[PDB]
Amino acid sequence: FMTMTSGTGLLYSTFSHYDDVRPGEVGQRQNGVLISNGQGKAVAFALFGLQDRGKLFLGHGAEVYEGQIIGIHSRSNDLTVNCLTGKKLTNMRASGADEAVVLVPPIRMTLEQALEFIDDDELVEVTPTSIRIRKRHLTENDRRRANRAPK
Amino acid sequence: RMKYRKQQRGRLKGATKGGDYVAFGDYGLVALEPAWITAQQIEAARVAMVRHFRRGGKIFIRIFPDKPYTKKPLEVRMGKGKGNVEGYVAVVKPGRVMFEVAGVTEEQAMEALRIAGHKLPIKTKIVRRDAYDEAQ
Amino acid sequence: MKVRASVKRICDKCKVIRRHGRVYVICENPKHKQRQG
Amino acid sequence: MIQPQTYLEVADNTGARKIMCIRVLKGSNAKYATVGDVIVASVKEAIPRGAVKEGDVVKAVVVRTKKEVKRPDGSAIRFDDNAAVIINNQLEPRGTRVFGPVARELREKGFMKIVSLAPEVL
RNA sequence: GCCCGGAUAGCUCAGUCGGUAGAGCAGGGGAUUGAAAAUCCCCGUGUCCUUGGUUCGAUUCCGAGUCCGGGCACC
RNA sequence: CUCGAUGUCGGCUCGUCGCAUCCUGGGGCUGAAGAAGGUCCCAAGGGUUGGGCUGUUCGCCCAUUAAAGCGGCACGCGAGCUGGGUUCAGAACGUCGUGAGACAGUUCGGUCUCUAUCCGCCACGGGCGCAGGAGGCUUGAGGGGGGCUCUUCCUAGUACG
RNA sequence: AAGGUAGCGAAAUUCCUUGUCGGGUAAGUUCCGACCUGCACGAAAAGCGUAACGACCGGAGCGCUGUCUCGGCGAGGGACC
RNA sequence: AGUGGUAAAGGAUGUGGCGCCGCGAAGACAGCCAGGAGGUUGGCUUAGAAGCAGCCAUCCUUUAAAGAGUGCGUAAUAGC
Repeated sequence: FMTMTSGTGLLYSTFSHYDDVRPGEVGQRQNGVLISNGQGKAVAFALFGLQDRGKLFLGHGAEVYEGQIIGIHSRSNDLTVNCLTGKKLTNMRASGADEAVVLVPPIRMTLEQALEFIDDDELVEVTPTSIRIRKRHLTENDRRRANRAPK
Repeated sequence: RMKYRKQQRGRLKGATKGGDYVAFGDYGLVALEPAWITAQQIEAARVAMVRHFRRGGKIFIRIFPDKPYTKKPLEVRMGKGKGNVEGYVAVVKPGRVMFEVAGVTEEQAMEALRIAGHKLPIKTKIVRRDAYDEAQ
Repeated sequence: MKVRASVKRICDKCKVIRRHGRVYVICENPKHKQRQG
Repeated sequence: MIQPQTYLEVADNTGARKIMCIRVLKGSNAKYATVGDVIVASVKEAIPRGAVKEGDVVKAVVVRTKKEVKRPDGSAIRFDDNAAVIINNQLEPRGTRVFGPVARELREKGFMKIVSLAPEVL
């Protein structure tokens, strides 16, 4: 709101009567959030594959855990990729060519730039030297337990 | 593709002209400068068309998955019984009567073909019914 | 934008510009910078 | 005077007034942990207690032995090789340390603290 | 890096030359006991992993993703 | 063509061209505010670090870096080195073989020569000449050398907001 | 014909192998230690171990040193007149 | 165009050539002028369609001859 009217715009609220939420979802945010599939570390060979499917958060060896988000999806759907692994080493044989994929970094921040990123249940787990963001339900299969939609 | 329950292993190689022409619905795709064409590629077109066409009212056919192409080995050195069966397809060479319907009613069908074959694999042309044909 | 090929105009009224054997499509939308020469 | 691989001396909150640097922190083409410079290293020598450890920081260049040639044709050499360990920013490591004065240092400047800190005889 | 593989309920797991979805254990209701184990009937829960194609309809036959799959590699 | 003979690896040292250019810039494009990315066309100019382990080039890892490219030339280089290498006999076992002997299973050692003739390159001179015989100062067509780049600070957080 | 015991194991036998853990280490397919699903160990061509002794072969680390960051000048011998 | 002086898929208001289409001097097209007409005003959605928000509508009067409105759009609407 403050970004629409540019400060010059105030308006609060309260309630008129306990409803039922209607039938539609009030977001729910676009571009699904990229979640992890287990604790470990960021693997160049792991974050390289599905990298064009949106943006990334952490880097490498960045070793996060389950439920922790590590970027946003190119669409609205949500997934739980994985990699460390990054695999695999190594040789011989043999050589010499070739290839040497790189990778872009954050994309990091802010807080302040990641908090409002949530929507359903992505507690922005913060620390006295770090700031993470995971879903109310780490385990993937666990999330489906609460959804479970109709009827 | 489909060249099911064949009978033999392999053909041979040549090419030059044949007997495709008619019409058969008025939505036609005719080859012109080819030879054999992957049963697959073929299905490709099949798809292309099928999908474009609001995805329903049927197209028809034309050639067949006809012969068995062999690159034999995998990349060895050469002297195998020339065995190995591997890619099956059409053998159409002089601008052939390739026939595809649907009920597009238009340059819509056009497009369908356009891509289907533009794709497929050769210098080719398309049209409709131009000089009927009388049989016994 | 460019491409050693393609170009079948676009911006609904995207222009087929003849310039130096330069198959260059000109429009009113950067999205169409069609340089295929 | 300089070195890449190095058994150097320090005297800050050192694990031991000694660490081995890899190289020079300057213009990508090291070859000189030089007087009044800033570079990279890990520990070589021991460390009673101390929050230091057997890790690696970077830091700034003190002494040398093979010509401290100054702008004012001030000249000197100490039969000693050592610098002060840094914490990120540069902000030095320890509370104090065993050594003293002379241009080159302060001159590099960024480390006044080192500056007033190591003053007197030694 | 080519080459196969598994993806099915709460967790471990099969499918006429498609058209139907299952035991097991968790599990709550019993039969049972003196009460309980064990055992025997019953409930329930179904994304049949995401796409594109074939068909009247595909969990299944095909295309792609998907953890997953055994393997390729002297100058 | 080559078996009247063409030294195969790895590395060294001196490298030379190439662009599908990595850092460089010039750029239109953005889902481009700024910044920063990312998306193609132009252009090789210079530039295009140390170690670790591995006989391995490839590779994975440490530390940076503007950056730490792909590759052409018998995977450049023995008439210029190196020679761990895989590849003469040993002996080793692990493995086949009735065993003789064997395994592109492996592991320990394992006698790389070179007085240049030619054209070629690096230099330095002797000629004979650019129609008087001379001492010395020039101008260059044309050819050669070097054209990189950091980070900080300057206008810097008013551009975007 | 029974079907490998005891000890022993990724080893002068593990190709999947830079196996996996651990240690060493800024980093290590290197070796030491573990594990042991032993591509293909085993007692008599010995098996596990075993001090002293090896121009044994391999892995650390202190010491020292133009050896290495290029080396730089120097003397003696040919090279050259 | 330097094609001469190797190349395909395929792309195109290239160049020139057909053998063809628009000419209501009831004087043409790009360039021009002005009006861009009243029922056109839900059908849902109307927070808005009252052509310029989505599931089709295919009628009428009426003259510059008539847009069941091809298009810049938000809150309909209002303007091009």
